[PDB]
Parts: sequence; C-alpha cells; structure tokens
Amino acid sequence: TPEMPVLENRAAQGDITAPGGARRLTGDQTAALRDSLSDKPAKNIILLIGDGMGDSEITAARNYAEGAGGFFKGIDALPLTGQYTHYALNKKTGKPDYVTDSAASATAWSTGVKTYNGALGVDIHEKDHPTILEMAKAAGLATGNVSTAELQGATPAALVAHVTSRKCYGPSATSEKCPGNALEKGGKGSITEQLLNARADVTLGGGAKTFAETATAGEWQGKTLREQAEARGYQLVSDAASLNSVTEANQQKPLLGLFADGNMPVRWLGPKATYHGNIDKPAVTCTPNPQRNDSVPTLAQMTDKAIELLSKNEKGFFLQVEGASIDKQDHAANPCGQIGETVDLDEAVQRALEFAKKEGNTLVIVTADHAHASQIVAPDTKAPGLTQALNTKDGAVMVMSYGNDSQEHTGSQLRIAAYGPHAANVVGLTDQTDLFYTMKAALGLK
Amino acid sequence: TPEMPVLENRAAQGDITAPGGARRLTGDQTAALRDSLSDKPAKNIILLIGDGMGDSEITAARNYAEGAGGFFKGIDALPLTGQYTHYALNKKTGKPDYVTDSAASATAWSTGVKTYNGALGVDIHEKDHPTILEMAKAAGLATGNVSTAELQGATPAALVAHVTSRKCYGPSATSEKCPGNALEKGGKGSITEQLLNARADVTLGGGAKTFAETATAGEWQGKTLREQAEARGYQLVSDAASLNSVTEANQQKPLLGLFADGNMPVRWLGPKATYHGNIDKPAVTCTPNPQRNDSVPTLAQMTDKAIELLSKNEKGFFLQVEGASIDKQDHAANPCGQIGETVDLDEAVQRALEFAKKEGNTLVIVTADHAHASQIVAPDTKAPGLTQALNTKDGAVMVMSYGNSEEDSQEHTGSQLRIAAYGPHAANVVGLTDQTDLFYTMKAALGLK
Ligand SMILES: [Mg+2]
Ligand SMILES: [Mg+2]
Ligand SMILES: [Zn+2]
Ligand SMILES: [Zn+2]
Ligand SMILES: [Zn+2]
Ligand SMILES: [Zn+2]
Repeated sequence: TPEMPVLENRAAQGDITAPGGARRLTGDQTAALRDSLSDKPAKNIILLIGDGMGDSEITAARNYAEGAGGFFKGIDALPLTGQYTHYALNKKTGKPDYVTDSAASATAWSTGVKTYNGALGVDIHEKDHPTILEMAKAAGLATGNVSTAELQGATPAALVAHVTSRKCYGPSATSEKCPGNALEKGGKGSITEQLLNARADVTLGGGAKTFAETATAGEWQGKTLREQAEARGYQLVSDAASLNSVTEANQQKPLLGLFADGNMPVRWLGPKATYHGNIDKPAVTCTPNPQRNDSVPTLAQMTDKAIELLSKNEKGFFLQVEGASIDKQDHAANPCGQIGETVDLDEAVQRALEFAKKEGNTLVIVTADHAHASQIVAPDTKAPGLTQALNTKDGAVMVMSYGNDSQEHTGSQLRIAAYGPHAANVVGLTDQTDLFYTMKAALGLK
Repeated sequence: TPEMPVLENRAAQGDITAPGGARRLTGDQTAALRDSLSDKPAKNIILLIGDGMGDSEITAARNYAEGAGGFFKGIDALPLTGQYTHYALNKKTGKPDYVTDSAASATAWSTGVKTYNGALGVDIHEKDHPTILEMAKAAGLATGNVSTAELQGATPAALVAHVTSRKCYGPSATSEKCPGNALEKGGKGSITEQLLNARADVTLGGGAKTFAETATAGEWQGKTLREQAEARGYQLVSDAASLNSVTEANQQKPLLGLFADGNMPVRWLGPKATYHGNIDKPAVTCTPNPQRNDSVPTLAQMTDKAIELLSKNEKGFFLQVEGASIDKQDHAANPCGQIGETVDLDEAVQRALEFAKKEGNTLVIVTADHAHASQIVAPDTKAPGLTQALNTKDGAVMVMSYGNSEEDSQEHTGSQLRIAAYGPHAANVVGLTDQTDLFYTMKAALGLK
C-alpha cells in the first residue's frame, strides 16, 4: 500500500488567539517525509512556473485569499521544499548578474546553462543548447507547453526557441533584432517560427497576434504563420468549447491553442497601487474580471486537458504550465491582478497534484523564475513607492508596496517545492540550472 | 549506523559559464535525505536566530561574501529546509497583523502562542505563558541565552521575561510603561529584573546599561541590578579573557557576561545607503571595524563558550544564539553592517553544526524572526529609496535597495521565510509551518513535559 502523501492540510489547526491554535502541524512529520522519498524513475513530469512568485508573492496571496492562517491546497501541499538561486551572467565578462530577467532564468532550467539576460536558449557565446522539451521529445515522450501569456513570452518560448533576444517574436522583430536568426539570413527563424518547428504535441496559450505575420523566406514564404501551422497539420482551437472537443493530440495532429491576441485575460480586477495609497484611499476588495469568460479556458482547464491528451503516450510526457500575469501585474503594481493569478495557478497545481497522486509516477514541481518587488508592510507605512491596502479574507487590512514605468525583479533566492520521485533533489540550497539535471535524471534521458 | 550528514558542499561545481557549471548538486539527494530523518529524542537544541534574516538578506550576504555560486559553510549547510509564516495578532480585534515586530515573533516561538506587537511572554489578554527556556530549565536541562544585541532586546528577553511591552527594560521604564508588571505594584518585574530571576546557567550579550538601574522594591531595593546579580550568585564577566577563564556555569554559579552598555560592535563598517546612491556614488567595499577589539568575544566565540559549559550538564541543554545587528543595520539601511552580521552569524552556525555533527543527538535550527526590507536589484536601477552598489567577491557589482519607508528606519516585512534544521526531528521544519510550530517541535523534541 505505498502511496506518497501530499500535505492534506497545513492551515492554522485552530484558534489563532489560543495556545497552539496557530499550529499547522498536528504531529511528527518524520514518517510522512520518509514516505515522500523515492528514487524510482519518473514516468511524467509536470512543472508549474509562477512568473515572479517569490515567497513574498505567495504569502501575499495566501493572506488575502485564504487568510493568514489559510492553506493553498495546491501551492502549499507539496511535501519537499527548498531554496534555489537564479542569477544571470554578464554576457561580456561572464560574471554573475545578480538579478535575472525571465528569459535568462527560463534558459537555466530548461537547458542547464547560465546565460545573459534576454537570451533564449543560447549561452553567452550565442551557442544553441537543446532544451528539456526538445530532449524529452527526442526520447519519444509527449511534450506540452501551456501558459496564460503569449506563447512568445520568455517562459514558454524558452523550451522551443534559440534566439539571441527575447524580443524576436516573429519575422518582423527577428529581421531587425536577431538578424543572425532571421530566416531570410540563413537562421533558424523567429520564436514563433521555431515554435512551429519544435512541434510539441500540445501548446496552449495566447499571443495569436504574431501568428498573423507571414514568413519572409522558406517553404511557407508569403503564408501567415497561422496558415503555416495548418499546412503543417496542426489542430488550431481558439476557445474552451473546441479545446474540449479535441480527442487526441500527437505528432501527426499536434494541437495549438491560441486563446487570445496577447495575454489571456486576468482573473481579478482592481485599482493600481498608488503613492501613499494605503492612506489616501480605502481598502480595496478585488472583484472577478468580467472578461475572464465562459469561453476562455482557465489555467486549470488547460492543465487538465493537456494532462488528458498527453497521458495517451505510453512512454510518458513532459509538461510546463505558466501562471503568467503574476509577473505582469507585479510589474504593473496591481495587487488584485497579481493575487488573482496566484490563486489561478493554485487551481492548476491542484489538478496536476490530483493526477500525480493517483498515477504515482509523476514529478510535480512548483516554483518561480525570479523574485519580484511586492512587499507586505505595516498598515501605517509611509513608503516612497506605490502602496495599496486590501481587505483580506480575515476581515483585516493588508498593505502592499512596490518601491524598486514598471516594478522590477529582485535577485533573492526563492522557494521551490516538489512531490514525487526525485523530488528529494529540491530540498536545501540548489541552483536553477540544477532543475534541468534533476528532470533529465528523473525522466531517464541520455 | 549512518548518523545524519550536513550538506558538505552546495557551491557551484565549476565554470559557471559552461553547461552544468553553476550546478550545486553532484548527484541524487534521495538517499542523503533518507539518512537525515530521525524521530529519536533530541538531547540538546541550539537555535540560531538571525534578526531580519529572510531569503533576501541571506542572498545578499552570500553574493557579497562568497559570490553568487558561493556557499555558506554554516547557514547553507543544513539539509532539511522549509518556509514558515510569522504573522502577529491585532490586540483589540484578535485578527491577524500580517507584519510582526521582533517582540511578538520571539514570543511566538518561545511560548507557542500568538500575541500582539510589543508584548513579551504574554498573549493578547496579557496572560503569561511559560517559555521554552523556563520549561527546559524546569526539566533539569541546562540552558543558555546568547545575543549580540542588548540583553533586554525582544529576542533574548522573550525567553525570560513576561511584560506587556518590550520598552520595559528596567525599573524606571517599567513603572511608567508596564505598571501591572512594576515590582512596586506587585508586578513580576522589569525585563532585566525577570532576567535575573530566570537564572539561566549561561547568559551572554550586551546591555549592561540597564543593569546600572536600581531596584525600587523587593528584597534588593536601593541596590543596583548589577549589585543584585552578584549578591544573588551570578558571576559577572565583561570581556573575552575573563569569559575564557570561566570554568563553571550552573544553577549556583550562573554566568552573566555583559560586554557592552548597549549592543556590541558591528563586524563590518561601510557608508549609509543614499538616494540614487548606486548611480551617483562608487561601489562600496566593506571595511572591517577597527574597534571590535580582541577584548570583545565574537558571536562564534560566545557560542562555543556557551556550548563548552552547557554540555557539562548530563541532562542536556537548550541554547538560543542571536545574530542581532543584521536587523538593526537592515533598519539602518547600512548594507555592509547587515552583511557583516550575517557573516558573523554563519561562523556561529558552523560552530554549532560542528558540535551537533559530533554529538549526534543535537537539533540545530537556523531561522529568522521576520523578513526585512532590503532587496537585491538590477545595477542600473533608479528606485525611490536608498540604494547602494557594492563590490562582491565575484568582482561584479550588486545593488541593494531600501524603499519601504520615508521615515527614520527601514521597516519589517511579512513574507514567509526560510527555516533550516539538522538533527533528530528536523523533518518538522520542511514544508509550510507557522512560527509557533517551532515551539512545539522543540518542546516535543526535547521531551519536555
Ligand atoms: Mg514568463
Ligand atoms: Mg532580536
Ligand atoms: Zn519572470
Ligand atoms: Zn518579470
Ligand atoms: Zn527582528
Ligand atoms: Zn527590527
């Protein structure tokens, strides 16, 4: 009867004001942990990436959505936890660049080598390196790339593209910013063109705008990239209904879901943080975004559908899901939008975790690419940045600050948690590039 | 039997610019982690607290002192890690107060009950609660309290005093701030008075200033608190030499080392962070304090002396060590001092890991009381707060920012933060947990009833 446990409940077990009422543990965990350690090979791997979800962003989201003594049933249910560094490299000197951008970090884990901010699947010498997705696929596994951002964003593109600059979304941008990658210059092409060639069995996300561009050379010159996809035998679905009608997705008929021109709609609506906002304004109570839709698939729905379609492959699969806008609303000083995306990712982690729990051979990892600006401060705080007071589930006020156009990333080490075989490799201090080797090893590649 | 190992080396394996060059792991950790789990009785416990040492402070200190791919022999060597919440309570409402202060958090782990910012050893109803040190000592276990801040500070005070306000350092303040605790009003006493009452075998730290205060009641009225200490059996020490000469420390010969009027000297010195400093001012290299003196013991030295004495007790011991100035300097927006204090603490963790690794039945816990405001930001950053560019061990610049305040100091923050542990019952720190869990994990580990 061996079954690996998932933290079923680590909420304040009682009365916050009373002795022991705030404890989250009801007994000794030594046994539960032992039952969580396995070195058996992992058949599948699901990697949930919260863009910019550092410990501060997690605590901010729990506080507001579940209450300080709350528990995220997905994000906090992962038994093995640790901390990992994610610094970039200075392209010229080759020294550490203490604060990474999404592209550099995304490469470190998907390819195993450090790089300079902005690089996508290339090292400082601009040399291409096979990403974990290309390798999983080479070994005959199924591959899935899901996100709530544009498939050209740093995190998803990192698994299927090798360009010198993240800004090379399509032919238009590539000719000018990545001339060496420009298809008409003998290169591999733009991120979108490379994505189309990588051919993952399932790719769900937004960023359909770029697919309207036409190739400047090659076999599909003059055809829009959307037409290319179709000519290459792709299944294009553009809404929840059709996404759900897909019975199978493979290499003969790979799926491509373009659910929005840019980023898919945010979950909650709310005002932007403001200078001395915590005082010049009443507490904010986030409200559901009316554009979220009954037709726009939610992140937990894409994770669920992709898991379904990918589990047909007898050999196994590799999946990457990105709760994307947490990073964006963080950059936008919009507490509600930021918090909503976190809750949104929690629902996704839940699905992945329920599956992994029954299959017994899945490695589920939840982490972030880099930390962000958001900080939870005292109610009466008078900071120089932008602040906003929110009404938390505890019926209490929580103040948030953004003080570093937009808010930047920070280089603090952040949480990384896992569940399943080889999850033991996330405990303690590790580096982001370690994630590549952990996955390469668990999946049995090479 | 494979007796629990520490993470030997988690430093970047090689050339960080090559594939797998920045890796920290050499192989699979599964087996290594299996041998680190033990639910057997912990004979002793050592709790190293870093005031304001969140993941952000840890990083900055590492980047600077050992390079990004560097590794902290102490702090980073603990095998079992996790993240814990430390929210406080709003006294009047009983509702959560997301950003705790030093007082409420220290109380949280020493007594296992949540309280309000400012309180020490009492809940929102002002009722007292026995602390882990009072309990430990009550079981016959030798106990020690060590800090580099003044001994009346929140962290060391929370272990021996129960007052409704951290400000109640001595007789004077207490009379006006904690009336119900004022010895004249039948109160149990000021922080310092209760300190002396607590009688911990080993007590080392600064804050001799309040010891000059004179009692206003009790069997020692008119006598200064220092005179009282001596008259009660305490053996005073004011410098490294005399600290080193001390061979015994127990219940009838308790040790009390006061090495400063206020807090002790900070390890590294450096200029203050300034508006756009990273842009308008050069990269700082931290300058060792010329005045830390050979006459003043370091945290590591105090830790080792404490362990030398406390271990002579056959029953076992409880030790809390506090790397104090990180928080204060973090408040001061003084990068170099903040980093110096994290380095100072790392050496102490190394000392403790050394003892535990040998003894084999010692739980060592390394955590912080709450997260602070410092963040590591991009070098070309134009923030609204105080910023400073430093010269790290890598020969590259790192910019720290302080921008959560426009008032006198840099505030605390409510983010969940790292907690690491090594030894029997270390498994209880993995995953998400609350600061109050730390009390129960310790009490249960020590077998305290
Ligand atoms: Mg991204
Ligand atoms: Mg303290
Ligand atoms: Zn990011
Ligand atoms: Zn970002
Ligand atoms: Zn503190
Ligand atoms: Zn403080």
